[PDB]
Amino acid sequence: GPNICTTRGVSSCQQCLAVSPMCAWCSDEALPLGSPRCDLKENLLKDNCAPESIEFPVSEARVLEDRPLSDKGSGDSSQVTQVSPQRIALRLRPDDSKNFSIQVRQVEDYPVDIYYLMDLSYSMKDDLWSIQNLGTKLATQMRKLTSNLRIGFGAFVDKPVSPYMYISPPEALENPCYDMKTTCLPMFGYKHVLTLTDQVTRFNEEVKKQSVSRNRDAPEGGFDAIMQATVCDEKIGWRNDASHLLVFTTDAKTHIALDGRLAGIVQPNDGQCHVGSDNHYSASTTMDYPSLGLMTEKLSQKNINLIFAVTENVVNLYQNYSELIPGTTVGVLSMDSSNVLQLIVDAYGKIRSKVELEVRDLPEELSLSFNATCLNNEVIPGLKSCMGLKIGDTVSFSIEAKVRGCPQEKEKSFTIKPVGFKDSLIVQVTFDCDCACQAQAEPNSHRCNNGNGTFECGVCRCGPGWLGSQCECSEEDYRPSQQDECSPREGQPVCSQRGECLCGQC
Amino acid sequence: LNLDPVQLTFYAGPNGSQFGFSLDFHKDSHGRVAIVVGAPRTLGPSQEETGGVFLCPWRAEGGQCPSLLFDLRDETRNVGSQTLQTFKARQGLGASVVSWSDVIVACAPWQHWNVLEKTEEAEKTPVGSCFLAQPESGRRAEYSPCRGNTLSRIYVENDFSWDKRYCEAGFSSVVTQAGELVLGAPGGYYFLGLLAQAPVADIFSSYRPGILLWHVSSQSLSFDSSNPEYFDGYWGYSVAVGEFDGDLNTTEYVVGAPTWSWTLGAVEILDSYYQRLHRLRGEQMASYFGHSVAVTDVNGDGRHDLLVGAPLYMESRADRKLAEVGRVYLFLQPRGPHALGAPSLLLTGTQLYGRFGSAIAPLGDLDRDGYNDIAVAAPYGGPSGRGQVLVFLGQSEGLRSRPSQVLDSPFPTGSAFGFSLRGAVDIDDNGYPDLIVGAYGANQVAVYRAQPVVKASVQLLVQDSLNPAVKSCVLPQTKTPVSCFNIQMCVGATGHNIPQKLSLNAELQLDRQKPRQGRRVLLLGSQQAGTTLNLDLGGKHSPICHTTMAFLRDEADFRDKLSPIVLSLNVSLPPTEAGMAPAVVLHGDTHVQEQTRIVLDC
Amino acid sequence: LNLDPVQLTFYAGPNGSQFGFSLDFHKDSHGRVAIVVGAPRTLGPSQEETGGVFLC
Ligand SMILES: *[C@@H]1O[C@H](CO)[C@@H](O[C@@H]2O[C@H](CO)[C@@H](O[C@@H]3O[C@H](CO)[C@@H](O)[C@H](O)[C@@H]3O)[C@H](O)[C@H]2NC(C)=O)[C@H](O)[C@H]1NC(C)=O
Ligand SMILES: *[C@@H]1O[C@H](CO)[C@@H](O)[C@H](O)[C@H]1NC(C)=O
Ligand SMILES: [Ca+2]
Ligand SMILES: [Ca+2]
Ligand SMILES: [Ca+2]
Ligand SMILES: [Ca+2]
Ligand SMILES: [Ca+2]
Ligand SMILES: [Ca+2]
Ligand SMILES: [Mg+2]
Repeated sequence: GPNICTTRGVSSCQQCLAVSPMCAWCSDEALPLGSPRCDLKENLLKDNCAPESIEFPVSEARVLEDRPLSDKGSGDSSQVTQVSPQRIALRLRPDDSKNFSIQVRQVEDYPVDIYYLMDLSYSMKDDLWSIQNLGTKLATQMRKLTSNLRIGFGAFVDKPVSPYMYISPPEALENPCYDMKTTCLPMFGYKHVLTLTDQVTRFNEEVKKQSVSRNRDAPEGGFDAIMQATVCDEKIGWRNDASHLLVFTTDAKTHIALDGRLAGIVQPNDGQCHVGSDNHYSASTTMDYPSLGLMTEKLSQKNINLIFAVTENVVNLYQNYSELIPGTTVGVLSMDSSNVLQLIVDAYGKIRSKVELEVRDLPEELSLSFNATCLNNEVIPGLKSCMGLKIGDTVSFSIEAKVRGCPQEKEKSFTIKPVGFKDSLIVQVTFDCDCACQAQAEPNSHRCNNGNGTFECGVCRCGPGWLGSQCECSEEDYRPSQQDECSPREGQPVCSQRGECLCGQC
Repeated sequence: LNLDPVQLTFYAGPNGSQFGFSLDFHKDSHGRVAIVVGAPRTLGPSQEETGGVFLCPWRAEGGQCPSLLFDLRDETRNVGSQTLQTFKARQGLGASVVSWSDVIVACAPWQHWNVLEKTEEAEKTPVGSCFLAQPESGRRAEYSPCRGNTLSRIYVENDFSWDKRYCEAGFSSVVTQAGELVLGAPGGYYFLGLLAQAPVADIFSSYRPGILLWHVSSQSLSFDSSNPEYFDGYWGYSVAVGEFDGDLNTTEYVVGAPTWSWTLGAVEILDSYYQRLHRLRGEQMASYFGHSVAVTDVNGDGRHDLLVGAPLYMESRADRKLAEVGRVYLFLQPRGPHALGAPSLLLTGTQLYGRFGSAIAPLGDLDRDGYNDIAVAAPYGGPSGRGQVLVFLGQSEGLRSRPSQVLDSPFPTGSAFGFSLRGAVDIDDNGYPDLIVGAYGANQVAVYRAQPVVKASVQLLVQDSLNPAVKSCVLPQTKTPVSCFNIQMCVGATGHNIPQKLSLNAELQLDRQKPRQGRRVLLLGSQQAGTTLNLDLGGKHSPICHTTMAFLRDEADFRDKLSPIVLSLNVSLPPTEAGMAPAVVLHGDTHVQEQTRIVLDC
Repeated sequence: LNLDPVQLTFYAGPNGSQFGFSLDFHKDSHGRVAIVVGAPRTLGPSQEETGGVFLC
């Protein structure tokens, strides 16, 4: 009928297929009337031109690597798979859309890494007295939910620089709480106290050896500690097999980026590990605070869930921070942190109660649409995250990719991944824009005036130099009156006296 | 738009001196313009980071500059019982340089100050100190409004009320037209922030060399507030002056509080008595809404307009939920001054972690069209992240939402190209404001000169619709008769300081819709439907229009008698790339289309 | 106010005079301008009382 492929001009394998995926190119060297080569497959198959020589790529999405979802991650965490499939090969012709599905299951007892980031400001001294025996009780409560728990510890106050640290008299540089007659320890930006380890006795031992320091202003250099803990895999000792938790305990506001200019610090924070051999942040005085964007990016890149265990005076503030960073939640710590164990347990439960998809290194051409199928068969379109899950539950996501145009690379790979987990799906999208017959070009097609036209795809590409049917029109347009005019059997006036009969238009 | 990116001026400072952190234009008495550049980490006399200010005279090649010799030396003066001390170590002399009339105010915000009374003291805190100078006469002076002699325990006794020990006054310095220096101390009143305003004449006339703690009699300071919102507001991070309340006698200050109300951010417009006329809240927390503030009348309606910067704004992209790019807000002041409300324009950056909005410089009227143009700098934007500056032109409604021009960093990565911006001053005196961009990472300043803007005008006249064969003037080189007519196109080039070598090019396309060599309408001469010819306007107030005789093909010859006959007149600059850089910018209408039809019985 | 008197452009005509009775600026379509001067008492077809116009 209409065959929008037939209109809009006909060039080669590229153009007809680029017009619409439904369009097909009948490269077979059949009758030109019988092989227009720019039409739908159904129309082309009727008029022959299809001795399996037709060009019509079919978009496909083959599962290259799939393993069944586990059900209990007690042993061989490396062999535990939470995302099915794991790697797919997708094929798309230009301006075509195709969808698939993924299954995400949170295992029953997954290994857990809890890192305790403690604000060692003076007002948090009482809290330090309710944490001494945190390791034993935390292990006791967590053993009901995991079997490979590993706890670490780090401390932070603020940058050891003038506007925040007392610098007079020189006795205050070694006891910033000298005037209140008590003894504190020198101001520190962030120090990594205990590496993540299973021995909770080590956690209870490193605590009771920590002392609080004193800072001037209410905001604390906290996000610097979060950044350094996140970006230091070797020092903190994160396992790339476990549920990474980073409990953030504080009672005041926090120093967002660009605040370091108050201390002469203008060099922006870069996501690098500067914690030296002494377990001290060695660039705290010569590097600005990290911004929310960079902190979020480094949290996602290292698969860390963030728990703001913050006191009641700042909770709303940090709550408003939680709705700026995926995979974070806020708990109401007490003045002396008398319930941080329950807070950590419930926060871990809530974190495991939500699954949110994240797309990584997605090419700009691809556009994704998500339909989340949670418990029962209800599917909510649009959103890529469904809540309400429990431990062991399984959820599914229907994901549609939609490429616009045709990238010249023809093969790009991106990642679909639930937030926090290491399990990921690698989608290798191959753009099948061109075709074999297009690659099989014959510019020296003797059939086309001794080879001045590229026989690429049955038709001959010769351009304005030879734009005739047989690549014979030595001059562009119909002005030269290309040889073998519309005059039937030749020797006839202007295509049977029809004036400009315009090739087949007579 | 017309800022030359090819020929730049490079002003260098000492290595690692942060030469370019802040900059301003100083006008010598003779009208000769110089650049004042702060280098807040220049080596002091005792091989220590103290600060410094360089007075770069304007040249073409550029290079090293002389420095203003301030007093880099710790001061100790015992006023009877007490012992006042000023520590000029890592003070940051040059973090805020502003030149007014013949004086230069170079502020060191991190200069420290202590008061040793017997055993007690007032704590060695940074109060800041602005250094005023007159390089043509040598008159030096200092201004430290936040210095105090109250002992530390007194503030503890009175809940740290009116605690001005951590002001860092000079963090952001502006000077009103009336000669009042206004300093934003973000850390004053225990990091609430304040404004310290004092006449420059009084500052010069109340300073005695040797006395460290004095009191300017006419200075005014902000008010400490018990409202929990202002806490840690950094109210004074950025400060600007403008007219926002009506009466031109009163001058109003625009002050940024980037962390106002729990890092939400705000900008306050308030009169000289520091009565808050209006408050412009932030939009997204931790975006630093108030980091940079500029005041200029972009829309030209005669009322000053406000430009706020949030370098850490995380936009809500479709693919990326929150990406840190930066955002500049444009607020337009209407009549009924206490009605400035929702933002009028929301410019947003592109590169991630580029900090779009770290510097908003009013450029004046760069294009010279009666509307004010600005420059917004992203020090880490650009595809390679080395730094970009985006020029936005003004228009009747807000200003252009796309960058007319984009300047890229000529320095290696990390140079912070764009951190400091300053413009609206004709450096070379060619009638067009220039721009100075300070990349302190490379310790250099780039000076961009605005080349002249040639405003073009096009008027292509085709008399009427014509008949295919009127059998008038014969086809060229033949007695064969055809239909003929005239094509006349007048092109004008009006602009300021245009050179005498201006020669545009007129592309005359005859019925461009049809393919060439066989068009429906050709020329009565060479028959080429497309004729591109040079038309010189090197100092001609009269547009020049070379009429051409055009031939029309036979009615039977041309078969599309229903398609419109559309002639194309395009104006382009000549290939100046063969020689030096293009000496002009051909902004304006340079491409028009004129349509006619085929008439009958005529 | 700024008309240069010390330097002038002098255009000659016929010895029969009248060269300058009326004149105007012929503005070429190309943008050029030339001075057209009518001399209404030049020679005729045969030494007759006629006019005549010059283009300078
Ligand atoms: C955390 O975020 C929430 C949601 O934005 C904040 O609550 C809302 O904060 C906005 C501030 O933009 C309030 O709007 C303003 O309220 C004031 C009165 O306080 C009014 O004078 C203004 O005209 C404007 O309407 C809004 O009322 C408020 N709503 C609720 C239900 O709280 C919250 O304050 C944030 N908490 C922080 C930053 O600690
Ligand atoms: C502004 O000051 C001038 C002083 O000459 C005065 O005449 C005028 O009335 C004032 N305008 C006001 C107060 O609106
Ligand atoms: Ca406490
Ligand atoms: Ca600090
Ligand atoms: Ca006013
Ligand atoms: Ca305005
Ligand atoms: Ca303008
Ligand atoms: Ca200039
Ligand atoms: Mg605290």
